[PDB]
Amino acid sequence: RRAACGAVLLTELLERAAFYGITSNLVLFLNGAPFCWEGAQASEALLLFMGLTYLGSPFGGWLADARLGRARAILLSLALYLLGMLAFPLLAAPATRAALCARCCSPATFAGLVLVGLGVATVKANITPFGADQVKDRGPEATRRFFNWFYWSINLGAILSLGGIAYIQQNVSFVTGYAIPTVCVGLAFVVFLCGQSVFITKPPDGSAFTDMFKIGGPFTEEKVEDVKALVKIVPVFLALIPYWTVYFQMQTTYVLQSLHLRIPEISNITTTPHTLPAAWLTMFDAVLILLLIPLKDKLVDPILRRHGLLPSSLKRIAVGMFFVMCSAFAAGILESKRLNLVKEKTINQTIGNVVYHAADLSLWWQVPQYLLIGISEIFASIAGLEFAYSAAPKSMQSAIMGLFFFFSGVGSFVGSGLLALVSIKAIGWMSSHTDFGNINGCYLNYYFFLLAAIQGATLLLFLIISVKYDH
Amino acid sequence: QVQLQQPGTELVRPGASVKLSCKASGYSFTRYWMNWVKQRPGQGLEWIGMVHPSDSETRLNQNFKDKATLTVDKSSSIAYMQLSSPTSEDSAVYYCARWGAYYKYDWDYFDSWGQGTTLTV
Amino acid sequence: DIVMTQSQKFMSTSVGDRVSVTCKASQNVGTNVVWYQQKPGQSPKVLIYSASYRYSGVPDRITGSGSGTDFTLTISNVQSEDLAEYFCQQYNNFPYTFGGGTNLEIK
Repeated sequence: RRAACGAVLLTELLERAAFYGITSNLVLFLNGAPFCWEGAQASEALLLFMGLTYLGSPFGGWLADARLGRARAILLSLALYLLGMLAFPLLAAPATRAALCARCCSPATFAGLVLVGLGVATVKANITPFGADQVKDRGPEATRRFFNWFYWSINLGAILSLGGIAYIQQNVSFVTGYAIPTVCVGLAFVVFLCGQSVFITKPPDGSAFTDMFKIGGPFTEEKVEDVKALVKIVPVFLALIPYWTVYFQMQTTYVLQSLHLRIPEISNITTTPHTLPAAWLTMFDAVLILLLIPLKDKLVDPILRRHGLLPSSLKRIAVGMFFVMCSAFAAGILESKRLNLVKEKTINQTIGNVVYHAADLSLWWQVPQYLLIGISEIFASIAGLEFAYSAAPKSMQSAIMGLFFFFSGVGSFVGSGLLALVSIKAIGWMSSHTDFGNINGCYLNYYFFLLAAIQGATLLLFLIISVKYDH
Repeated sequence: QVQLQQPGTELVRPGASVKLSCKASGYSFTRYWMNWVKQRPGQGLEWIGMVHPSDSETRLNQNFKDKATLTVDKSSSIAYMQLSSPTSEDSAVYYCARWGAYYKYDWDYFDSWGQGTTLTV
Repeated sequence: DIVMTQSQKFMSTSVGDRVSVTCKASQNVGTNVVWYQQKPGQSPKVLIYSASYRYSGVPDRITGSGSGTDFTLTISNVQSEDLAEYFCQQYNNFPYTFGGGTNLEIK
């Protein structure tokens, strides 16, 4: 059906818009007055919120696969999402802040962050297998097409969020900049409630985990084959962890390098009365993916299916890993050229309210290093979801998807730890980032080459593991 | 030892062309932005253009467009600023400030200034 | 064009007293304000960058504070040397705009 497959895409779009409207300007929301949070306290709060969104995903999937069902768990998680989102407009508005109020407004904002984190975790764990279930009966090709358009909806929600919500948050107001994500969560909940009349709902199977927890025999063939498939999908999820570290380090270091390239400032919208948000620099990957997914689904996918190339999702993940390694190499080359450039010519450009010291190198020189990563998310990301759905046992698809997102979060935190590791004085690749705040003295080229080497090793290991998985 | 030598009095006639000079010495000339500031006798400072003496990329002030023209002679390590047709309100003390900010150093202040050339018309 | 208003043109202070010159930016400049000290018949000398820091050689009595719209340069141990016009410059947006200038009138 197209009504259910449109309702799922729309509610995922709204959920992603709300999530990116929260994360994009959360640190600066707490740092700025009247919250007056410390320099690292807001970053710690954001890190805790993201870690919650990643850690609650397997439990959010277990809740939908054992107790509530996939359809009802998304409704409950969106209700919790909206309840936790309501704190941010309430806190930002000074008329309603008195009711709510590691700082003066710590409890209300931390309760909101916890609720939004749990809501994001459960929605992410449950809505993509629930979305796939609508066209599951039409074959694996229909599931792949739905995952293409699901990632397109995710990235369109990211585009709308980081473009409008972030701009309104920074240059208009934080009351009407944070009210729109709450309205987005409300609209997602309303859309899901309306589409419940057309959704295909699989009843929960509470005992399905119990057998998996326990291990002719005492158990049926299906309940032991579920464990046999889980113990085969766990190594593949583990092998994707370094890919997650590399990719989540791209998502940060590419923005860091963007800020230190000559961003073409707009004299109309981003002129002196307003500011250029730093989320617009994170928006480039989603901008490219918006144009790449329709090309993949309408042109690349039919050709690859006609000629039979890359039928398995693991091979697609492998080619995505290769493309993200190529993106790391291109970023390293561009950063070497940039660090050569910023020795005799450094310009000042203001992003938000921070005066970064860029080189005389156009920001669009990140197009070759972003297009490649975009292609990576065309292959490595979307197919990952497919492998998290196709290879999951029929009774614990939400749990396996939540575990896939939890391992994505484990990779993200391992990448944060690796960035902190290369920041030590012993290595010093990114050590000169806190004294002055610019990567002009930081060896980000060496870090990008390290990410490329890590991704090459990960691609080799993943080729081995994918060959073993398909025998 | 960063010295931005300035000539001093620059008496001229209205409608002429004025080329204030600033000899930058004691430092690598072609790595820091050389800005020009104008202080009227009874007003505050007015930042009027910057030039990077490596590409001569002049980021002029909009109020001082078509008035000021920032040039650089890299051979003699001098920064010139030319006023075209200076009227009676162009008489002021023009400082040639440096801008202390470059590779790895986010200092972001005017650092070393010139003695200021007192343009009188 | 951030009109960087220093509403108090003249501050009268005494030796050993404390004077806090103020500077209200037109927009949210951020920690992007430099305080200069133009002594009589001299070019301005950078006193405090980033609105809270201290240039090398500042006698540490001249502290800086503020962020966003409002900034403040406080001298808590005014000597006879601090007889100068204090200029509040923003480098957050182009063109760079200075304050109207505040000069200490030591009495």
